[PDB]
Amino acid sequence: ENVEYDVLLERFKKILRQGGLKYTKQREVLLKTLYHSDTHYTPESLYMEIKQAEPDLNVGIATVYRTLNLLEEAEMVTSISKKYELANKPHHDHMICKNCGKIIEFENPIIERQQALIAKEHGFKLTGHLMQLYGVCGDCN
Amino acid sequence: ATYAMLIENVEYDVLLERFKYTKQREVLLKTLYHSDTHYTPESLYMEIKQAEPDLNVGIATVYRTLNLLEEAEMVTSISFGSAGKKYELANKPHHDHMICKNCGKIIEFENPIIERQQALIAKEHGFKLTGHLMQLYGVCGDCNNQKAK
Ligand SMILES: [Cl-]
Ligand SMILES: [Zn+2]
Ligand SMILES: [Zn+2]
Ligand SMILES: [Zn+2]
Ligand SMILES: [Zn+2]
Repeated sequence: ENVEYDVLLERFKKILRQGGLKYTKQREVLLKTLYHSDTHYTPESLYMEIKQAEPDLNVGIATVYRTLNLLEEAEMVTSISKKYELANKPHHDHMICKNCGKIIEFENPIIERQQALIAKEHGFKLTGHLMQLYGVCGDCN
Repeated sequence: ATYAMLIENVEYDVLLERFKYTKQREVLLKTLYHSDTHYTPESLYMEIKQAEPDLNVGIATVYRTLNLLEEAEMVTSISFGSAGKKYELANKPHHDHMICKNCGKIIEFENPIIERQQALIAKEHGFKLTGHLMQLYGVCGDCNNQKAK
């Protein structure tokens, strides 16, 4: 499965709940619609796309408006202005000891460059990634 | 580079979700994942007995669990000890994947330079590397500047 999405969803559900907006089916469609697309939305266009694709949601423009606002304040979305898209914050990678749970955070520039080469080579624009290494530390063996 | 640092262990999260009961069933799976050893049903019992007496997992629950966590695939049983079969979590090698977040197109890959770098990173920090996960996310050449397809 797409791990990036599950992390985005968890984080979305958390922002809603913390901000005291309900987590509903309408909001989940809304997050999916922003994740799976490559274009920027106004509240008006995001509402139309959702209304058009899932008519039985009875999505209203106010939920869309208020969610976008909550997401912007949480830095989950960026705004070009109106016009929004999910933020892609750069991040590091992790190595996890299977025994004691010690974690090493790292970023290896040679690996980062190869990932961009793999993407270029198959015509992908590279947008995100996840890397974890699992092992046993020196102390645990 | 290395950095001072809440992170989820994805291969574990997945293992647990595949396993899907009780607090006893959980401690067993956790014991197998967190140990750098091959257990017999007996050694596994004694280990949970040393560490979680209060939960009293019977030897029957141990055999039953291992059997069930076997006629699935989740554990491998190759080799013997005096006390019985030795068991290991299945740890198959795998390739890496790039996924288009629009059309779901999946490209499988394995780049030897990255795999050797991962070996170096483990070595530099004194770790023995036993597994890894690498997913790349992006927009394939067919999904540029488009909505959910
Ligand atoms: Cl007790
Ligand atoms: Zn990375
Ligand atoms: Zn350790
Ligand atoms: Zn790999
Ligand atoms: Zn695509």
